[PDB]
Amino acid sequence: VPPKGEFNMSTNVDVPKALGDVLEALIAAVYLDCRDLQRTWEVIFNLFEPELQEFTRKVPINHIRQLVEHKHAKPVFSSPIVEGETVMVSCQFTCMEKTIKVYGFGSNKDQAKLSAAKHALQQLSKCDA
Amino acid sequence: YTCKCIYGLLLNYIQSTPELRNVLTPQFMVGRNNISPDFESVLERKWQKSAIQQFRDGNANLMICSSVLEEGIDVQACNHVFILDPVKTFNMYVQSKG
Amino acid sequence: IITVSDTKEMENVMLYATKPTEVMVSFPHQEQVLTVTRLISAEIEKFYV
Amino acid sequence: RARTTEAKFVLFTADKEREKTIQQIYQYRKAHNDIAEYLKDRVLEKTEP
Amino acid sequence: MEESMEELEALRRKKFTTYWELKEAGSVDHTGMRLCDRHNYFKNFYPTLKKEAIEAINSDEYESSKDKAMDVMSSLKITPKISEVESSSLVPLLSVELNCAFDVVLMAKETDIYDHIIDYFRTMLI
RNA sequence: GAGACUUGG
RNA sequence: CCAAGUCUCUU
Repeated sequence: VPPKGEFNMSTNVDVPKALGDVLEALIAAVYLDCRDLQRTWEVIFNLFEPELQEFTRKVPINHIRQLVEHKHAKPVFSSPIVEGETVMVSCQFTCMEKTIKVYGFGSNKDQAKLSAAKHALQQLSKCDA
Repeated sequence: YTCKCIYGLLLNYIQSTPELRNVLTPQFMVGRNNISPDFESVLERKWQKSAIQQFRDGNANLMICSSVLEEGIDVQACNHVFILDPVKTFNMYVQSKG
Repeated sequence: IITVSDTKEMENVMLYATKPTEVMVSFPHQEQVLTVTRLISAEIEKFYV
Repeated sequence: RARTTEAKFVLFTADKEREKTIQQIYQYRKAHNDIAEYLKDRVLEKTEP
Repeated sequence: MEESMEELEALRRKKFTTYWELKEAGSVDHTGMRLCDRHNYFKNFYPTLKKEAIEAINSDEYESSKDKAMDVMSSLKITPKISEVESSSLVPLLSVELNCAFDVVLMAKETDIYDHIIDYFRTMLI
């Protein structure tokens, strides 16, 4: 459980690209070994079944878009600020008539903004669920 | 790092004696892999002027270098030269004397 | 460029120039807008087209 | 322009820009001090480009 | 209702300070002393606890160097975090963080690390 | 980062 | 195997 504090801060859990690239590489290798797009599809679906099932009942649109399109969020985004190599962005949004502010950080402007929007979405869901 | 070490030592001594207090202005500069200029650990500093330009401008009068200024770097004619560490190379001896 | 540097010169200068105490009032920001703004909008876009 | 004694200087800023404009203001202070020192400590015999 | 400049800037730097602290688990320049003088932190530390720790370190009632180590830690009202570090050594190579406002971190092999901190504090308390 | 170059050890 | 400096070039 995250500790208690004053500023609702968040950052981006960096996702290495090597994982996705290697998964694609294994798919390509499976295809080349079998030379059967039918078998390739079999394995791909065996891999993807949970996410295919989940996404159908809910399509994740870009996180910033999700926050913007939400009916009762009404987000507001502050200007970026640079201190050394940290870039900051604060989001101001409303929930259940109480206005809540959350703060995000990233290596650059875009990442900090995305992390702020993501944190706002997490808090919004926690209030929704 | 001997430059910076001895430079700090001279700063202490200069602010240790009455007769040398307001006559000597130590300044040190080294080559590449530029050692930090400060003793504060605050990531940025407010002073901007460079040491070589200071000595050229007379702001600093006491220079602590290591075989950097011996070649090339133009400097006004200097009254005294102190080779703290023993002489090793003929060419460097000639240039330091010059 | 040339300028005053002496502390006596400094204090002589502050006789005429002053350092004004400077504060920073802020205000809550709201984005909710009224319908009449939408109406005026629609009218102006109709006029533009 | 707030040249009078005990003059008061007030900044109106929306909350969501509060941090950014604080940053900008203190950047201005830093720049001002830098100009002041660069003029003070600087010495030149030629005093002409 | 008046809103001064300085406090907001203090908070501006405070926010980034907190972010650094969280992401890097301390190790920020949290201590206020100058780096060169910061070394004296542990004796600017409370004198009552100082003399208590002197008594504890000069005591010999402890069955084990372990016992004495964390008894000194309690006397000093600190809770060091001890964690192991991957090493080629057959003996586990341990690491300890004192978790205090001054980021002080050490390693040593299990056998000597307790003696290592014991000596570290025999030195530091001075 | 990679190093490279000169000098010396 | 050690220093210094240099240079191209990384932060």
